[PDB]
Amino acid sequence: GAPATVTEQGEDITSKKDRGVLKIVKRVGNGEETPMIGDKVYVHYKGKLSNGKKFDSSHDRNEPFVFSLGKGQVIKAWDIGVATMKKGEIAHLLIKPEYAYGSAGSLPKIPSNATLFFEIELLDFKGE
Ligand SMILES: COc1cc2cc(OC)c1OC[C@H](O)[C@@H](O)CCOC(=O)[C@@H]1CCCCN1C(=O)[C@H]2C1CCCCC1
Repeated sequence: GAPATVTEQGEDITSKKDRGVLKIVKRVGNGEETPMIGDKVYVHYKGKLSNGKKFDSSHDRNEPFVFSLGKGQVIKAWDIGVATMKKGEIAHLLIKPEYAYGSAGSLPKIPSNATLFFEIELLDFKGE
């Protein structure tokens, strides 16, 4: 499946190279620009727990997920992984707990020490 493909062929995009955030680009975007910290970012996403017990998509809310990059409003792995994307790009991220909800989890939504998977599409980003 998609998460196993990410384990085996995905790029380690963490600074510490501890494989905590792995990425495959699944649809290439356009332009050279990727978002800077502080930029307003609009995405669609699907996500799941590696235990298969919970799934979440922006399309449920019928509308883009909007957030300010690097402003600690999402998990570390998103600040790291969305910053690497181009406008129009679809990527797959597989994320160890240290870059998500940690040992404590976000009980009981996110269990303790959960690995997470997302499919993210970067729709647009604007200057603060
Ligand atoms: C722990 O709580 C949540 C987790 C997620 C979705 C939630 O609501 C839509 C949610 O509760 C509201 C909270 O406001 C979130 O924003 C926290 C930040 O969320 C993120 O940082 C990450 C990345 C941005 C998209 C949402 N995502 C999540 O962790 C989802 C998870 C994904 C795994 C499967 C369960 C939902």
